[PDB]
Amino acid sequence: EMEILKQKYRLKDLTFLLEKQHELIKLIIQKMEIISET
Amino acid sequence: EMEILKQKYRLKDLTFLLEKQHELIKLIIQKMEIISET
Amino acid sequence: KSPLHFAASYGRINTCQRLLQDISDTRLLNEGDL
Repeated sequence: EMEILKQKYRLKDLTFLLEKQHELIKLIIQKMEIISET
Repeated sequence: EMEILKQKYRLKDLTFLLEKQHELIKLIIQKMEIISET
Repeated sequence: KSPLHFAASYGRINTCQRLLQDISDTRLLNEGDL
């Protein structure tokens, strides 16, 4: 039981780290200029 | 059983969030100009 | 050559069309990689 429970806290931290990554990856699209691709 | 089942829905949501991230990361490559690297 | 292999590999639209302004150029259009 504690083996899966330790895996849950590592996965819940993982998906939380994926939120800040995805939100920041939204931010590069929000602030990046483009000329050639128009 | 419900401990793993709760972990499945969090993982299935995780890989779904990774799809929209990867598709959007495909989009920055599709629309980004380059001059120096040619 | 190498840019059009790159630019088509990643869907960069307007890169291809200016590379395909050279009409009747089929040899590099169907050129192969190593």
